Amino acid sequence: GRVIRGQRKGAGSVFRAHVKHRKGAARLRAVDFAERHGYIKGIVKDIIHDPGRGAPLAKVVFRDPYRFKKRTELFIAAEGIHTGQFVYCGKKAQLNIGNVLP
Amino acid sequence: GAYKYIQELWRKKQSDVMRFLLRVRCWQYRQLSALHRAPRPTRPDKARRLGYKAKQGYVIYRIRVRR
Amino acid sequence: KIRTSPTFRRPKTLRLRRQPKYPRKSAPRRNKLDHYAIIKFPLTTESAMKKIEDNNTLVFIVDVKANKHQIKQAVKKLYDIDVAKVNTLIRPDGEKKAYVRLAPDYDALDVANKIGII
Amino acid sequence: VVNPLFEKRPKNFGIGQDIQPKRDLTRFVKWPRYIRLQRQRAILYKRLKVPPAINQFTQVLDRQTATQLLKLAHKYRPETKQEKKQRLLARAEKKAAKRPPVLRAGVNTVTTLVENKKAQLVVIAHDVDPIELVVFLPALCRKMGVPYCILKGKARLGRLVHRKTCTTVAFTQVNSEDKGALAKLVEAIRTNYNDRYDEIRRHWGGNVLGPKSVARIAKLEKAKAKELATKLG
Amino acid sequence: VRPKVLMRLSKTKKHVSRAYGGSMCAKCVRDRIKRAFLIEEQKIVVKVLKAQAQSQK
RNA sequence: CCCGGUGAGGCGGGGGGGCGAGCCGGGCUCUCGCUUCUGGCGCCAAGCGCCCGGCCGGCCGGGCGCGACCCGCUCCGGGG
RNA sequence: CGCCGUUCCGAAGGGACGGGCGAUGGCCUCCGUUGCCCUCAGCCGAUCGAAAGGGAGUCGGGUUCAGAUCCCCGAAUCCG
Ligand SMILES: [Mg+2]
Ligand SMILES: [Mg+2]
Ligand SMILES: [Mg+2]
Ligand SMILES: [Mg+2]
Repeated sequence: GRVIRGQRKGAGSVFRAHVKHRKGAARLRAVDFAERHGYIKGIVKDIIHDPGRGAPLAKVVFRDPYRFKKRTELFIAAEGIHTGQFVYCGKKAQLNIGNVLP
Repeated sequence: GAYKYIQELWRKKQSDVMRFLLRVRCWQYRQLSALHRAPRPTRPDKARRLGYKAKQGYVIYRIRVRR
Repeated sequence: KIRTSPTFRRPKTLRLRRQPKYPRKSAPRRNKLDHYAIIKFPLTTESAMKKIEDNNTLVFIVDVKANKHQIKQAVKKLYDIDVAKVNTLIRPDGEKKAYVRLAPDYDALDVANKIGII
Repeated sequence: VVNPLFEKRPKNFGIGQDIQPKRDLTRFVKWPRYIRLQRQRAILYKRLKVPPAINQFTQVLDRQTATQLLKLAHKYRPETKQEKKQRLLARAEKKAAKRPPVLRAGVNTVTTLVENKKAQLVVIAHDVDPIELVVFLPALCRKMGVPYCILKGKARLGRLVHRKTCTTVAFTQVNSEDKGALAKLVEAIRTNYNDRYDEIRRHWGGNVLGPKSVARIAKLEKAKAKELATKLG
Repeated sequence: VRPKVLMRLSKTKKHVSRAYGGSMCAKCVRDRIKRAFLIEEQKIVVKVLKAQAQSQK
């Protein structure tokens, strides 16, 4: 016999993901001192459609606690969050929709 | 005649002393690259009876091969 | 004294310039694209004559490796004239043709007689 | 007189607030692989169980004994290349118109001298690597009754013999004026090393957990002790 | 104009005579001055009560 | 030995300070480490202490420390 | 022979306004250049990949047997 279609999927080739127009990987913040002890504030800049994904993605912006920079995070958009909203991530963030807590 | 004691010592590979040295050295050798220039022979007596001489032009290389 | 950065980077170390004990080549190689090499011979076709008479232009076959700056400097030195610009094409047979235009104070028709073209 | 314009502008370094200062991150640096390797090897020698044959070398002379031992040895350094030429030339003129005592260097030369009982004092560097070169010498010297000591630094014994490094040196003879100094050093060295040999060779090393682990165990017990102490109050 | 054509234009053609001019609209520049001022005032209001409450405490 | 994260950025222990508890003003039980209203701003030190230099006590110009606690052996976690 | 792999087990920067020490020079006046030191420094991936994608800036008239937005005449423009 010959190799069946299921076998051929694992070799990549014409069976790889179509990631040309995706907006990046949707992740939480990288845990640091701020989230280990207190909280950090962030503002929701945009909610965007991600090709190939049913859920929208939120583009949250934080202040870098060690440098003069803005960090852009690509979160999964919890239902009910809006642009211009403040979200807070950390151990002492308050139990509100869109906040990131342990 | 230290090369005589070392030779006998490296025959007791299951002794507590040599087991400790082989174990930590294997660990250290495992954190390096599969080919690595060694500054000097780890076994000066074994090296020399295989022809090694402690003079310029002789070099040592440690090679890691999968078992 | 202290490290304000969690990164470790290779420190900059002195880099000496080369000081060879001997030169690898005993003598420099002679220039093989001098002025006499660049200009092979002048073109004498019907259209080259038109260039001389109407456009104050000399037409030369030149080394394919030569560039416009080289052609211009070679033309001036060989025939002691001034050059306004140079246009170049590579012919279908592989030769490079140079359309050299002379300064207005020069007469290509006169210069051609000096060269022997006319 | 103080300018009224000048003022304090303190920075608040709480979570949020102002950017953090450029403090010392030495502890959290990502070091090159070779640095991580030699440091993790020093932690293993503490963490693991080091046999007494290898661990005997952690016991060494104090600075004050090593200074005396090194000052006496400084008086018997082998003649350098330059000053041997002078000695040879001085012999040439001597021809036309004894061997003083000197240190014996090298694990191979010292081993033969110890076996022959021709050595009076053996000094062994503590950081020989591979350790197998000298891991047997303390036991050998003890068998032959040759007093031995362990000194900090194969490089210090290196400077004695005008070489980068030296595993071990041995006193074979001393001048009459220096016989008393050797007798004093031998006595102190003999008690610490040759006389305690029975306990030295049973004394394992290492087997010490890291500070965070030790604190974690100490805290866990202190809860029991305080709970035990609160049991009766 | 195209982005590389801005290189040969003078500055006056590329901005406006105002803070953030040529990068932020006037409408939102008015809003940041008010927000920056109004938010800074609330800090003093909060701070005074904190000290005043602490003063009693 | 393995896995995850990070530009390996504050880990462990102790010190020091604030809110409560409580025995007869001090010690402890023991907690906290200064950001939640607004679609702003936020680095490249203020201040203080101590030394040094240039010019004629006055002008000019630097260094160190605190500010920014101390000591530690695995970067931090999760497995093992 | 090589293959996998493309940031993943890497000491991956040969740079910069400024400042300090010398060595040299020139419209030697004072300004350059250079070497070292101090200080500062994310980009985190060598390189290749489109004559239809991105990509500053040329148009009119004349001219040949055969070429012209390329030659000549005239009038412009970008970049350095
Ligand atoms: Mg290319
Ligand atoms: Mg193209
Ligand atoms: Mg194109
Ligand atoms: Mg033109």
